[PDB]
Amino acid sequence: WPISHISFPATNDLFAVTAGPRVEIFSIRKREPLKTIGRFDSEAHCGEIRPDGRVLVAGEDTGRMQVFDVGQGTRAVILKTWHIHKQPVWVTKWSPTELTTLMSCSDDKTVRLWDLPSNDPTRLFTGHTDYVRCGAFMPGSANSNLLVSGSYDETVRVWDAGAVMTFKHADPIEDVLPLPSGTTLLAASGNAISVLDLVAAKPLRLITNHQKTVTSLSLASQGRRVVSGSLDGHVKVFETTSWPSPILSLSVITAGASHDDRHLAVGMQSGVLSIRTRLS
Amino acid sequence: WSVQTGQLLDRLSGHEGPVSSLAFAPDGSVLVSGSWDRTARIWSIFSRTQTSEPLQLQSDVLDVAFRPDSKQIAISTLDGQLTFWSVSEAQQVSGVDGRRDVSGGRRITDRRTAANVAGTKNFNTIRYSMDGTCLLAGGNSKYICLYSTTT
Amino acid sequence: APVKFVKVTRVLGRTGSRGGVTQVRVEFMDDTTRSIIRNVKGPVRENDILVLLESEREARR
Amino acid sequence: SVQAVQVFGKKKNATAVARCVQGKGLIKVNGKPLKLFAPEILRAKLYEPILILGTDKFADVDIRIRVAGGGHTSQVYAVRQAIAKSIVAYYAKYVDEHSKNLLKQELIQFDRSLLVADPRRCEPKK
Amino acid sequence: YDVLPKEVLAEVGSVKLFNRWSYDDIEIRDISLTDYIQIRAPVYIPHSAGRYAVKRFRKANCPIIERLTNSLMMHGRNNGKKLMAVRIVAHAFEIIHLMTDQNPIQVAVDAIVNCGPREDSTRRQAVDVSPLRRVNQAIALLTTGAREAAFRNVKTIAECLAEELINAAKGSSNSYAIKKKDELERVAKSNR
Amino acid sequence: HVPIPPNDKDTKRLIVVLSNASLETYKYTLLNSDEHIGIMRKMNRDISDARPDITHQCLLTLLDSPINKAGKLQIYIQTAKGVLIEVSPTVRIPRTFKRFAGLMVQLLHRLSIKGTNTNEKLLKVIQNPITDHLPPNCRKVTLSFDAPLVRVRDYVDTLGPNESICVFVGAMAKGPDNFADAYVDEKISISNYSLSASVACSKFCHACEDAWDII
RNA sequence: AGGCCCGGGUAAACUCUGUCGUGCUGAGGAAUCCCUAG
Repeated sequence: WPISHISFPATNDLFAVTAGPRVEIFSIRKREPLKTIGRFDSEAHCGEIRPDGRVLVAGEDTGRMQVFDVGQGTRAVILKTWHIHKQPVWVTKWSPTELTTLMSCSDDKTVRLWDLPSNDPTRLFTGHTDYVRCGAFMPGSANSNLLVSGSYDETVRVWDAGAVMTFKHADPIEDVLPLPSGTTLLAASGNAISVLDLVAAKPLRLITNHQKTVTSLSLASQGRRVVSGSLDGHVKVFETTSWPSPILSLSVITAGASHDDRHLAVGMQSGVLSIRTRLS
Repeated sequence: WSVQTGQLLDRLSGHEGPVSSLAFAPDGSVLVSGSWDRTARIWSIFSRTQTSEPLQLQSDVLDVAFRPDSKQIAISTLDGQLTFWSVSEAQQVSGVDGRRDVSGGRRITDRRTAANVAGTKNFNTIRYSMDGTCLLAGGNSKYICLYSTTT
Repeated sequence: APVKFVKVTRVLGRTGSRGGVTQVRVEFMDDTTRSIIRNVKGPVRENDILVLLESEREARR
Repeated sequence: SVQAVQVFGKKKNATAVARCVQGKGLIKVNGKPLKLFAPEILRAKLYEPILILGTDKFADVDIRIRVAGGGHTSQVYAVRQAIAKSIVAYYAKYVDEHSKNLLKQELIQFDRSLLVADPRRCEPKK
Repeated sequence: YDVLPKEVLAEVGSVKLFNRWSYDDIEIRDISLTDYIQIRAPVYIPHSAGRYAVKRFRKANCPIIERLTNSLMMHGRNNGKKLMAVRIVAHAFEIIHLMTDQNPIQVAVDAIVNCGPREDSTRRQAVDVSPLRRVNQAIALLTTGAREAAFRNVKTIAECLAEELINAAKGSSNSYAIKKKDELERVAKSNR
Repeated sequence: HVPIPPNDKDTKRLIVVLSNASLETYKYTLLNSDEHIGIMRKMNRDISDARPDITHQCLLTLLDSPINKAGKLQIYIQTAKGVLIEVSPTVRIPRTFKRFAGLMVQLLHRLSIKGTNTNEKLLKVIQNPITDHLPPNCRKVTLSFDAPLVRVRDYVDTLGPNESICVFVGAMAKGPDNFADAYVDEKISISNYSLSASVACSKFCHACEDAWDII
């Protein structure tokens, strides 16, 4: 069974999307599946509970994005549902600024910005090629908050809310995250991860350690070191200034308790999930 | 009775005891009965529904007085306690326990002490002032007792 | 169609006709002088703020 | 030679006794504690005199409630009436008389049904 | 503590409805409807033993969450059942606060103000509507929309009541009670 | 394909109400001008009214219209007995007036025609008035003669995609436009000459095929 | 005359928590009648 996502808010719940309709909510205290949730149609894509309370969103195979609350018991009450675009939604992400503001990056050429309690997308964005998979949220301490979207075989982009500072492509993009500085970003393609100074829309500098294709990228323990994870079956940690799991990996992300990291969560296409509270 | 006719207009029901203080409102829309059924009563006569609205009290109602604007009413009841009621939305707003405030003690032919006689510890009659701020209260006793309404 | 808030002074006892429709005396709220009488469905009393549309209505039953 | 107060409470048919004595904060309703009686959706109506009056008024007393008759709702109203009358009555007889009048003011400014139960008769209209 | 749980002792300060939501910063958006929609006296759960049918204009003094409960016990909720109605008010307010992250009682009060009609059609003549009738018709169209759209679907009266009360707070062209307000006002415009 | 359910109040739809119909089962058969000409003409009351071949051909033409093939039609019948009948888009009808006549007789008898295959009813006699069964986003209109000229495609062009329309078409005997004044928002005219209910419904429904793009 | 033994034919409600998920497993026309606080 494949594994496609693992995330957590910004709480004793580490949420794990395995690619089927069942998706497991974890206690980070006792490492166990706290609730096997999920009544999805065919294929639940990348889902994450929101960073205040526990309201989970995840997208389905056809395009039905569902958002539903969850507590401490068996409460899978479908809060509301979405069936606007009929092509597989790949990631849905919250906004750490506004509690009712979502993000869907589909298998379309379009990504779009949501508000919860309405039944219409509050902002729509076009421009990519098809299957633009990944995307994220640019935080701002005093600046405005921008949006990132990396595509299948195309570029990676950022825009305000039209202001698209699209970068470049040389390889299929599948692992993107911005730093907590809100000015620098990581766009990671198959042979090579790429660190991106976003200050003056400055170009890349390119780094390779994984021989085969990278799949997921996670920032790590102190907020400083950054662990990258491949389809080679190998992950490794990176610095902030200079920059082993038994089979091939997909969505390998650490899990932190309050600020101290607690356990590396390791997803793989075979089905096991190497979570490790014991590190070096 | 009716004055501009001369006959008896009604006799009205509701009480389980001898009604012992009657008061119309200075608006003249509401009669209020206070009776020894330990109860008071809003009598809404003048409209098409001659309706009642009881005020379940704790003891035998001795007196009833109106605020000179008809929005609030006070009853003396046989404990010695005064209490204050909204009239539009019938609801107690306040109340004094004045049992110790009124004790003019030890008549002769009292073999009981001055502060133990129940029988000087209640207000027969209450009034408001013309502003609507202070109450007079007084009973079978030696002290006339001047309260307020807001504080 | 601008909205004009409005309030009530008198309740017009013997006039009101055709059912539960209370006809009522109405003193305007922004300019606190102009007073027309309006037709009101439902329970209404003195000191009761009514919302009326276009005030070119001078009719009764 | 103890500081004991007996107090009743009423609804349709649910009658409740409550004995309030010099204690250390507990309220027990039919042996079980107060936060366990009266199925979950009405325990706020149980707690209403406590978080009107403040728990600092209750940290010196013990309230023991027996409830009989009625349905669930009427037992809840009988309990909360017995709570409120219990503390007003204990502060009547043992602590000073000013604090009674202040507690009566708080309870009456909230709802008089915490002190005087008004049972419904019927209305044979004229 | 005397005996109180950690949630109640945690919020012991002011008055919270369902021990979560205070009243102290909620506001009417109609001076006409202000003196009838009750946020004045504080009440913890809608269940209370008040006689608001002794004489007219008491139900302009009972709290309006108790009015939304009392309207939620109609023939679609089998008239004797009270605690069913305060339970649907509980799960509906939780669904409002999770869909919205706004104060759900402000969602309900701005819902009621935005739903009660202001002109109706004497059955033809067109009259202004009382504000007490505006509150009554507001609450009735809200719960009627909750049942009539939660009739045969999987979506419970909690979810559908929360959706009609949220969309009602927005004044959108999706809500049943907004559509009935615009239909009644549309008929009064067309008739006059 | 699924037609419009009663759950749906969102689709911009055409409700056609044939008002003041003549469905009166006498003696069992309906009141038609074929055989009751001796009792109407004998008992001297406004011959003029044994209608139902026009609501027959409105049911044939409207239930064979391509607006039924899109499913955006919903047709009601208001009779002189106060009976209001909900006619399905998915009901099929025999093409003959006699079987339609006895089928309306048993519709008035048991107040429901069930499907011979499906569980759900097809012809459902329902409550008065029509406003319990109309959508909230409604346009209560009426074809008329005293009304000025209103072009259909421009009119429903001025209707918005959330806003459904309920037309009032007169297959009546002989009467003015006060048959529906409790529920009229607008009365329109589409031509200067006299038009029947059949060609009126066909020009209106084909015109809103032209304005709703049903291909 | 009967009696035996063995077979055949202090509440509902309510609360709370968990498993399935509209699935002939469909609440009643015109009318006329009643009803205002336990």
